[PDB]
Amino acid sequence: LHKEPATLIKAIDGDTSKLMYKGQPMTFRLLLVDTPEFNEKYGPEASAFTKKMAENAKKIEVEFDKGQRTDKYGRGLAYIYADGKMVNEALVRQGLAKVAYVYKGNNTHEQLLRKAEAQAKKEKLNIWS
Ligand SMILES: Cc1cn([C@H]2C[C@H](OP(=O)(O)O)[C@@H](COP(=O)(O)O)O2)c(=O)[nH]c1=O
Ligand SMILES: [Ca+2]
Repeated sequence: LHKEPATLIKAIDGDTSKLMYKGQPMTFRLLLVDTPEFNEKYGPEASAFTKKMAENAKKIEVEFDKGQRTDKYGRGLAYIYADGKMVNEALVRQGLAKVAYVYKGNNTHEQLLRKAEAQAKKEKLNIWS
């Protein structure tokens, strides 16, 4: 997999953000994770965490997996990095997302994220509390 450039346009919620990619606006949905909706418990915390991580980053990068790059809603599906730190992983490690939506052929970082979820759960963090 390869990291490609993007810039933040606007935060949206815990697991979606609006980025400019190849000079086009796109909503990106983070691969392999599920955050609570804003209206749900920890939903506000997950939105805040993703907004802060993206807005503070000097460098945002998109990394597509091997399989589908856009979902049925036209959202880009990717791993998103902020100054080299994967936002998908960081949410799960903090207990602000669960590993979820693991489809065959877009699951390169599944085991990395499951390890982070196990550690968040052992710490009883947030969703696991
Ligand atoms: C994360 C992800 C979601 N989706 C679709 C599945 C779900 O369909 P439904 O909308 O029919 O439930 C929806 C979940 O996204 P959200 O969690 O953003 O709502 O996004 C994919 O198709 N591929 C993916 O990799
Ligand atoms: Ca969600």
